[PDB]
Parts: sequence; C-alpha cells; structure tokens
Amino acid sequence: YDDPPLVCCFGAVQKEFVPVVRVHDNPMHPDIYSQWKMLQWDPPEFGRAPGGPPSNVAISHVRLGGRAAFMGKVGGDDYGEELVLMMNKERVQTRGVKFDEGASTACTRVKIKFEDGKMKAETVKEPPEDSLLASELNLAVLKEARIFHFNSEVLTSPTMESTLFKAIQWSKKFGGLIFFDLNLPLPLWRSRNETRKLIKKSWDEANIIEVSQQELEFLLDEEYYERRRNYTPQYFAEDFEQTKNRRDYYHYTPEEIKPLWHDDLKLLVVTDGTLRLHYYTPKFDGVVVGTEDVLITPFTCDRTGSGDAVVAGIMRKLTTCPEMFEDQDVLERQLRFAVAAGIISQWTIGAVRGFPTESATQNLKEQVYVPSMW
Amino acid sequence: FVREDYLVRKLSAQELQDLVKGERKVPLIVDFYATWCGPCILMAQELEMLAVEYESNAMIVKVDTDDEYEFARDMQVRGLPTLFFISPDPSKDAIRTEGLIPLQMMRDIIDNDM
Amino acid sequence: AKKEPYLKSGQVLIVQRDSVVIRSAKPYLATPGAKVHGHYREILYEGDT
Amino acid sequence: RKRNNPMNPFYHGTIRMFSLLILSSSNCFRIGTIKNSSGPLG
Repeated sequence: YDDPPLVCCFGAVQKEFVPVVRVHDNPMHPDIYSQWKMLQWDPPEFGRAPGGPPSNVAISHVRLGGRAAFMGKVGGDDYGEELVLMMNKERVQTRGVKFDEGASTACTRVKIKFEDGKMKAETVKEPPEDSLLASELNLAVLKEARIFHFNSEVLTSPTMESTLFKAIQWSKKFGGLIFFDLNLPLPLWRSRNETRKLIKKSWDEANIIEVSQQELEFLLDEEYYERRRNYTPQYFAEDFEQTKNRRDYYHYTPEEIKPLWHDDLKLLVVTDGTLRLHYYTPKFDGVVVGTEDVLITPFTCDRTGSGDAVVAGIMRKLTTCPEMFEDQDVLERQLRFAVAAGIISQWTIGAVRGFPTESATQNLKEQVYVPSMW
Repeated sequence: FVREDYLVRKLSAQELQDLVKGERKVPLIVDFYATWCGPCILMAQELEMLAVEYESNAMIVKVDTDDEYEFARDMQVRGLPTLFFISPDPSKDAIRTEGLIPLQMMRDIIDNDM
Repeated sequence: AKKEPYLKSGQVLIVQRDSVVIRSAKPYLATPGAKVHGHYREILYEGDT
Repeated sequence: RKRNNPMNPFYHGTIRMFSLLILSSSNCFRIGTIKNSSGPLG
C-alpha cells in the first residue's frame, strides 16, 4: 500500500452547494450582488467556515499532500462526466465512482402539492448522487482507506443511509476509521430532538466527529448557550479579563459533552470557524487558538470551502501522525496546520478554486505562529 | 427612460404559490438564494444571463431563504444554490437541481424537460 | 504574596472578607515642570489633553 | 399649562455624581444563656 495512507470520502459530488442554511438578520440588497461580499467579511456565525460536499474534502485533502478516493454515483450525462473530470484533474481516485446511464446528474424529480394551504414538494425520483446501492460499492477502496469520511446529507436519503451503514461495516471490518463531518443541511435544523434521533446511529458509528459551534449548541441546547453568552454582571466583573468585553470563546466542559460522547469516539473537534478549535478526547480536552483575516483581501475573500479545508487538514495530519490521538501537545501542533489551511481557503472565490497546497499551508502556519508553537 | 439592471424578480412564498397555481404557458424557474451565501453571487449572474437568453420563453424568479425559510424547507431545499424547474403542464413533475450547474445544463433542462 | 497573582492598576473600591473590588485606573508619569490640564476629579474624555 | 393643550387608555451601571460617570463591570473587577448571634437588642 502506497503512502500517504488513503482516505475515502462518501456521499454526493456537487459544485459548491453549501448545505448549512439558517436565517440571518442582516440581508443585503436582493439584486445588487456586488454588496453581498460585505456578508463574507461580516458573516452569519453558522457560515463562518462553511463546509460542503465530501468531494470538496477529497480535493482539499489531495491538494494538502494526501491521497483520497471518492465513493459515490453520478449520471451518465454531461454534468456527471464534468464532475468526474474535475475530481480526476485534482488527482482524486475515481475508481469508486459508479455511473448511471439512465439518470440525470444532480437532478431530482419532485411533485408540487398544496397541503393545508401551503405549497410543498415531495421527491418522486432521487438523484443519482443519492442512489448508490450497497452492491455498487468499491471493496478495494474500502479495504485500503484508513479514514472513512461522510456527511449528514446522506441521512436525508434512505438509499444512501443503508449504503452508508453497509460501507461503515465494511470499513470497520478492514480497520478503517470513521470520520463524521456533520454539516447539517437545511431540513436537519428544524428541531433538536428529531435531528438527534436521526443522527444517533451514525454518531455512535463514528471514531472522529467534527461539528461547528452552532451545530453542537443546537444539538445540546441553543437557548441555554445563547443566554450564557448574553449574560452581563450587574455591578462588577469577576476578573479583569471579563471587563474587556471580548468575543466569547467559551470552551465546553466534557461534562456538557457527555450526552454526545460514546465509547468508540477517539476525537471530537468543535470549530468556531478558524478562530477556535475545541478538541475532546477520552483522556483530555482543550482548545487551539486560531485567527482569520478576510479583510486583507476584501475583493477576493470567500468563506466557502473553509470547513472542508479544516477537515482535510485534520485528516491529513491524522493519517501521518498517529500520536495525535494520545498526545495533547502534538494534537495542538498538528491542528494549527488545519487552522492555517482553513485561513488560506477563505482568500479565494470558490471552494475548489481556493484550496491551499501543503507548502502554502505550512508557510502560513510558520508565519502566523511563533516558532515555539510549530 | 432608464432600463432596469436586473430581470430576475424576487417573489414571496404567497406570490410564488399564486404563480404556480395559476395557468402557465412558459416554464417557470425558481431560484432559492441567500445574500450571505458565496456561491449565490455566481448563480445570480448566471440566472441573469439565462433571463436575458429566454426573453419571454421562460420565467425566472428568486426566493430569499432569509424571508421564506419555512417555505424553502417545505419544498425540500437542502442547501444553496437550489433551482426548481416547474413545467407549465401540471401533469408533469418539477426538477430540483442542487449546486452551481452550468448554463448549458439549465438550457438543456428547459428545452428537453419543460 | 508569593502564591498570589499580581495586583493590577486601580483604586481599592470595595473591601470584603477574602476579596477586593478594584476600579481600574491608568497612571501617567510626569516630570517636574509638566502642566496638568484639569482640576482634581475632572472628567476627561478620550483624546483630551 | 395642561389646560392650554388644544395615548387613549381605552384603546447596567451605577451612577457616580459630584457631572456623571457610570461604574459597571467594564471598569470595576474583583481580585481574590444561648449562643451569641448578631441581631437586634430591642
């Protein structure tokens, strides 16, 4: 088996398509998209470091010096061929991609209904990205891959749910690690309990989990942490640093994380964009302090694909540094690499277009941090 | 005297409901977008070009998910950008496309599916 | 104390059993011959001489 | 007056005066017979 160790990204291959969508209270002009860049340097909190499809993570991982394979299905039309060509030019392994000649890539058949006086839609025919069967899996890829990566978008499709669980069994049989990068799509933000029930099985099937701060707080309690953020003492601060009215970087205790912990979880990472990387392991926990600067390039900055770069950097360091799971100092040092990768990825328009290379990421990491933190 | 710079009109959930309920002669293309979404700028320009292409042979509308979040969730929108191609024939079924699909893809869908 | 963090600049406002509340203050060094611009207890805004 | 008038009920910080200043958590911070009992004596 060649080096570096292979990773597998399972799910849909799409161009852009950030899944995490919520309501923002600061909209720009509905027509003048030249104003919408001001929401890139003053983003909604859930969109600070947005993730995307697993193909973004695969491309970013390959650009950071790793070897990746994509497992999914595309149609036999022009769009599927173009997506496969884009993944191939990025040196992502395509042997796990299954073609469907009778399906239209990234197209879903829906029926519009008017239940209870409101327009609604229901899926008639699923797209080929959500129509991968367990018999179409690539067993060589699942055998070679050391990390298995997927998003919660597949949980919105029953076919992909069954295929994902079969693939997880296959990967665990061969010794691979399961990376659950949540990336909650629009439907999965409706209420906490239904999402917890929907993601419980995949959550317990994962060794590595990455969630955003908003995702974790939604999964535990949104109102409690919103109230805790808004609290201000009436008379005097409890310490001087609380007098500065600095941005809140609250580090969740493992006791608060206890509902979401299970036995096979080796590492949980909570990302507040690139600013904070809260990590939790069975033995220890902590936070990696990062930064961001999209105002350095106000006319080319774009946060799309930043979380993909962070996750790809995490996987790149995990595949080559097994001591990350057991050493806290090594874990922080290697997570600074993912912080730098996420920082660079915010400087370009387009997720795939702006994915950094390993050389640039290491250069930025050494420039930003003091030499003792390398 | 001065032409408007944008041809794609922004509609509410109720207005889109009335448009879909009413009789339609040309295909209707519904865009779901948010101003905080980076990919939506490119989709906005692409749909402006498409609207210029189809002068009166198609209808291009956009719905902001920051004003119609529940409506977007009801219509099975899982992310942005998301397009809905609604055929003038009520018997047929609409097509939902996810991602920054090419302009030629939209042309093909409109020509051979609507 | 050796086993205590350093006290910072300001005036002791509240004295309690095991703690003190400090109103933060900033000292400015002035050599002889300097001119103080303001009476005692005068309100100075940001940027005022 | 009220007559010359020509709505329908039917239808942190501490003040410091001597000139006003507001004292709050932005500028103040914290560093750090029977049994005899305190009470009234009549």
